[PDB]
Amino acid sequence: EYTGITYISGPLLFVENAKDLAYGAIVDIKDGTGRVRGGQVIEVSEEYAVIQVFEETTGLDLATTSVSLVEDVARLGVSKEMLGRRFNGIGKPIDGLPPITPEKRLPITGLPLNPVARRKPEQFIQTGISTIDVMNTLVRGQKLPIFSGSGLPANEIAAQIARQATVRPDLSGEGEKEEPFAVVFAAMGITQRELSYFIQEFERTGALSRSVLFLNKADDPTIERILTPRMALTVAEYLAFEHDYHVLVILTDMTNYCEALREIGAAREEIPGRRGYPGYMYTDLATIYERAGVVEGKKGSVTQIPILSMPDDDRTHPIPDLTGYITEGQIQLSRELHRKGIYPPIDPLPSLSRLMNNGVGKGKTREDHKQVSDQLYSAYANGVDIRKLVAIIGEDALTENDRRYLQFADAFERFFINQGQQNRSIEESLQIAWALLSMLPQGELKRISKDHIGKYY
Amino acid sequence: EYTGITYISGPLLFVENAKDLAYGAIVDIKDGTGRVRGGQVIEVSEEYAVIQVFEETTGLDLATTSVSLVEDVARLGVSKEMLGRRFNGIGKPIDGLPPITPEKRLPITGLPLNPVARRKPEQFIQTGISTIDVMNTLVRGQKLPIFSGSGLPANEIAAQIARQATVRPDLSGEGEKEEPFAVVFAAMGITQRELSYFIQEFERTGALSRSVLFLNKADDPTIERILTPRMALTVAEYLAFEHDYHVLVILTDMTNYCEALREIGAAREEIPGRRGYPGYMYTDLATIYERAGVVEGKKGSVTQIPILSMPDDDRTHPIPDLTGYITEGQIQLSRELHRKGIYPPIDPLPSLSRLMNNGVGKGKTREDHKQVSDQLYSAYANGVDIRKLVAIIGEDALTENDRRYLQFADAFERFFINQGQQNRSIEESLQIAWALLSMLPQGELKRISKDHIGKYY
Amino acid sequence: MIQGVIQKIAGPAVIAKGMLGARMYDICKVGEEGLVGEIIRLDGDTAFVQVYEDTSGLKVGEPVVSTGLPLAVELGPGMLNGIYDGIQRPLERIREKTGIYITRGVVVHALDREKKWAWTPMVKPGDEVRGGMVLGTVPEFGFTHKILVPPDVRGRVKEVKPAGEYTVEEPVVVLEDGTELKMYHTWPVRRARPVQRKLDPNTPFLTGMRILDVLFPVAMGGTAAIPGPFGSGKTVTQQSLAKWSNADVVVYVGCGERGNEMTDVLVEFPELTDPKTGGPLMHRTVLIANTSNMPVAAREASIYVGVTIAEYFRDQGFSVALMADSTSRWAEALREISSRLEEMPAEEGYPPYLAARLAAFYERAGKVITLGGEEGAVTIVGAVSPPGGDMSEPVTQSTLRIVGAFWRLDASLAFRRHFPAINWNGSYSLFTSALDPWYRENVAEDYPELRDAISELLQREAGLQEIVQLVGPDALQDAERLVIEVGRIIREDFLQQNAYHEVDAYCSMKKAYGIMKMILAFYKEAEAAIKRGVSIDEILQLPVLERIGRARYVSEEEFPAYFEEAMKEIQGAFKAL
Repeated sequence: EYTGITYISGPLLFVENAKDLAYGAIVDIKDGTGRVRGGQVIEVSEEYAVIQVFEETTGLDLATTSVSLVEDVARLGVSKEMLGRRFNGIGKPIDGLPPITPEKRLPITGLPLNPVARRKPEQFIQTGISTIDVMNTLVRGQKLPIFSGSGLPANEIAAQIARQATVRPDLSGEGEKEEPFAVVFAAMGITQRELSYFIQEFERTGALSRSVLFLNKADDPTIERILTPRMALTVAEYLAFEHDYHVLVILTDMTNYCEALREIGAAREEIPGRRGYPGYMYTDLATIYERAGVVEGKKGSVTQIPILSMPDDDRTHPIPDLTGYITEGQIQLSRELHRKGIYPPIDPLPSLSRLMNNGVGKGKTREDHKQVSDQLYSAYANGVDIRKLVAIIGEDALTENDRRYLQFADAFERFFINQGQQNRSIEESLQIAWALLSMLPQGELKRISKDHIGKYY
Repeated sequence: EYTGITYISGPLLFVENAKDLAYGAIVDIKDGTGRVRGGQVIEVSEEYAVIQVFEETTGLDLATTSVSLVEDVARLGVSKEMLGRRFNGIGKPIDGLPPITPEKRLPITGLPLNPVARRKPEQFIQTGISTIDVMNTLVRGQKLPIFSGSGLPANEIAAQIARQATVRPDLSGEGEKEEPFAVVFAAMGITQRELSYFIQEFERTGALSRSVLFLNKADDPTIERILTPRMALTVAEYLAFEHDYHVLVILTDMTNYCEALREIGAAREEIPGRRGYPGYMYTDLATIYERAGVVEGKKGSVTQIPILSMPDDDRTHPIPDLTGYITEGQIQLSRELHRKGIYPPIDPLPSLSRLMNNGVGKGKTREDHKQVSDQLYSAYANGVDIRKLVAIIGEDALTENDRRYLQFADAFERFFINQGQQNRSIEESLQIAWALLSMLPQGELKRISKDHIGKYY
Repeated sequence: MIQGVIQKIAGPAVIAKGMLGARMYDICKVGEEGLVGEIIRLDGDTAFVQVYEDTSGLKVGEPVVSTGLPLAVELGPGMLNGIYDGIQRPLERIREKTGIYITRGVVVHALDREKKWAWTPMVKPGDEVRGGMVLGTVPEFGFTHKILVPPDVRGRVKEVKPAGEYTVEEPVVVLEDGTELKMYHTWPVRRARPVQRKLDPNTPFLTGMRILDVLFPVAMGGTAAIPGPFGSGKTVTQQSLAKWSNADVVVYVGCGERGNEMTDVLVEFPELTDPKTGGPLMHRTVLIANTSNMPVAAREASIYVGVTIAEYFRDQGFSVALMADSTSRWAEALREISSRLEEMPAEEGYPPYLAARLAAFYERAGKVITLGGEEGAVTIVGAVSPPGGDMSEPVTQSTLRIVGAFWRLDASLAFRRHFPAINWNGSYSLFTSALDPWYRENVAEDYPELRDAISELLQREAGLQEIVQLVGPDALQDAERLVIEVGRIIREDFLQQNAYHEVDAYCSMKKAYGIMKMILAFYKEAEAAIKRGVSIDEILQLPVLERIGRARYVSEEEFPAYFEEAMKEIQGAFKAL
């Protein structure tokens, strides 16, 4: 215990000596204005240990202060009735109804994952927005960032896929007792618009019977934004591996993560500027995207599905750049088709799907799933390509081996990309994909050969 | 004494026993050279202070460190005999009249204009020019910056308009006895030629027995740079509000003002700003400009015209940004124009004055003025589109309308924009506009009504 | 309570010891001059003090008398129709004690306490109060204002005066259980009143400008922005907004505003006329605006003030209409203060704590249901005023996601005298999605159906004008003509308006709704005209077009009868040909 303080400050402050303060310990501080705070004890000194201030500088005095150790490190309960319930907020969750009993109290720091305790994917996620899960092949063995960008909404898209993920015994690879209707959402910081949007979405999706959504509530202090990710996570790591279930962490915008994070880096005098946003970013993120693999010797996983927007419709900013590097490849949506009406607009022109033939096969999804993967990609690609070089030399440059690739981009357009919010099975997608692969002469195709031609028309 | 001398590197000084000293003070320093020097006392403490010597730093010794207290309070005369003198710098004998006349020992900053004691523009001034008084009315207490370039002489195009400017509120029903022509000028960091070329204009024809100069040479210390304005600032208050006179403050070269400032702040522990120029600029720059705007019941008020330099009028450093929030409008300079010797060079669409019809009305600057002012904007701007294109559109397509719009331009820059150093009034500067438009048909006149045409053509 | 002595004077910031066991935020008298200051972050037995005003001859070691109690915002009668500043002091009592130009060491109160304000009670002796709903009201001539006692202040009330005019300082009530109050109540500056549920806007948007609210609904409790520099045609929106718009109260606020342009507004403020109040707008308008002819820390203190006071009104079931002008410029101050500290700029030339207080500003403002169960709305219009229009400045690329709507006006669109001048390809409102339920529910059934549909006009007209109808529309297809035939009605009816004529600028749901409606029913008949080969000479000369035009020159009175005749006229003028 330590009475007296010698620095009143907003992000970090002086606590004389130390002899039992752990790293990342929970302390309780009565401010003497009748208020109480906590924090982590990250950095411990026999000179001045500095403690994580959990709220603004106002409402502090030296008339009455005490620092008192509550626990060694951070810890919190994980109920087995956590699934099928929304637990908004953190510490004491205010989801506006009573909190669920902390049945197993374990650490919420993170539990690491051995790199030799991993195994190659074998699960597919059948989600109702065809276009992605066909070409990009949404599997749990990839963690591709979905980039919304400016004037493209991050919410609508995330909102969509919520109820629209479904489970089959073997059109999804694994079983439907190996995949529940449960999912987990972890906020990297929600904002005004982001919250005022998901209000209606809870009562419609079923955040009382199939979804867990930890939030920051958009109005809790900054340091909360570096707490909820990894807290949200660890919870799910338990019921996933040890209890056996597949859950997907559907993240939200990492912009507000940087936001909060940065203020610590200029009040400790670290490297908080890589190109205007932290140079220390990735170090803390090691843990988030470490469990986003596939376990070996247990069944069920955890996969981070980053969903993050960009401060500009150019990537000169560290926001999407440092994320690219960290993680693997990209999936995007852009605004090419959004200006015209298409919804959901999906442009995977500069995309990279790392895996697309692993975690699916033939008979794990469908036969022609493995073949029609790369096909659509370059068929469509070379559609948009024409419209480039026509206009360069007068207003035409097209051939008869162009008129077919041309219309393969119309055929892919409003027929396939546009769909409303209407659930589509992997069957309904690939089946009819082959009648749109009847706009170019079949038999000898770029990636397909005669082995699915005469079977799927 | 006043010893405790540490870091005397360049015109810095620390001294202990600054418990007798104040912020905002100025003191005599003694030494054995026989030089008696000032310099303001900043960043003070019971021990260490920061003094920045009036002239150089060569003479400071360890023997004599004593300080004869001049005055902790800031002393500044309010003058009333300064309405027809000449001074360079702080206030030194050029014409052999004494620096200032005491009434009070008012501080340098007493704090700017109270906003509820400020009224709307309702009068105008006339600077003897056409385009910047017809097309864009320079009103009452207007703050209008003149963004000039580099490699161009700012200074000459300034004082050029000195003698031309004699006000004309004739048309409203007020004299130039209730609107006197008072030029109060404060530059800094001006060249040896230019500093003599200024006084030349004045002494030419009678206008130096109704105006005061102040102009701190580029060889007068960077400490004196700053205070130069503040002096005549505080005197000015007492000129135009309390004598009912009307002053026109014309500053020149802001780059020097801002360079010198930086050195001062960098020792008070204030970090410099974007593209090295200080960020504590804002406050200090405000205080000079905000003694502009009319005042309730007091007819006389100061009109502000600051002039500053930029490499090509680019907005990629603080000097324009800052300025451009408190001040209204911008009036940039054209390379084409100044080459051809069309003075003053004012651009087409790039130039605009934010207020131009709320200080003038109909019959106060003439009634037809209203729609004439928005003719010559759209009418000039059209010739600038073929002021070089007459052989880039070949002789294989050439039309009557646009051809006539080349001839419009040549006569518009010759006669309208430039008018030599010959004086003009509202009524003579209006004549020019009509005459030139007379070549043009009624069908190319569209921004002026038939009513106004039925007055003058 | 406390007394200290100055240690350092680093420009406008001060460092002073002798202040230990202090309470954060104080009225504070720096020296004997009496420069207004605030005790902030202490360290050891000394502290950092941010002193709003300048110095000019303050000695080191002088006496510093300070309150030793937290400064809170004071709220009571005289808030409505009183001139104030962002420091929570009345601007008029300053003018009266400083004359033409501000003087140092002049401090004033925090409320209009020298005036004897009307009173009538709403509680009676020996009854308990409920916080966050009522206490008793002030009937002000200008606008009604319910002075209520904040939440969690329970316990019996004793001696409640009846009707009469009573000064702020004099009691009109007292509490039986102690902690007797007068008419002035104190709330901590950055503490926000808690809520019973989050809510979502569903109150229809009308600002008195066609395209402005009818295409882009953002509703009450939305958060907007108007980019580019303020002035040069942008003033149109700001002024007209509070005149027409459905809000009960208006709050105006500056933080680095212009010179002459910041005064044109104040002076023309009472001559702007509200129809509910039927005279002076200034009656239901609260002023707390700050310009750079006010102290250093003026602009840095600005936000929180205004934010709080808005929540007061919210609580009484009154919608407020806040205008957080010059957001960009707010930070000027913050930066200056933070230089002199360890909290140095580290982002992109501005604080990284910029990010926190910009965000939070919007997260405290919306439609919600307070603890007393009354609902208000705390709509913000975001004049940012960046120097280029750039996104690589902090202020913009942060707001951009946080606040979901951007309302760009173009200079060209403005200059022809057809208002609003809103450039559509450069405006957006991500709000519209979630409001489409609540729009059709309360307003009109086919209301959404009109907006989304009709917008296609501008889209096929934008790329049509360019250089494709260079050769006249008569040398183009009859399907590409059709676009300018409808084009007339959209540009002379549904986008033309005057801020000079008050019989057309007063608009509401029912008027705007029929206008957009007719242009659907005229496209349905235009396109049936070209399918029958009806000439484009006689359709452009129909009485039908004129019948729209006369119904934008009446506010909403003659509108119902003109819709009876006008609708059916379309019907029998394509059937008369």
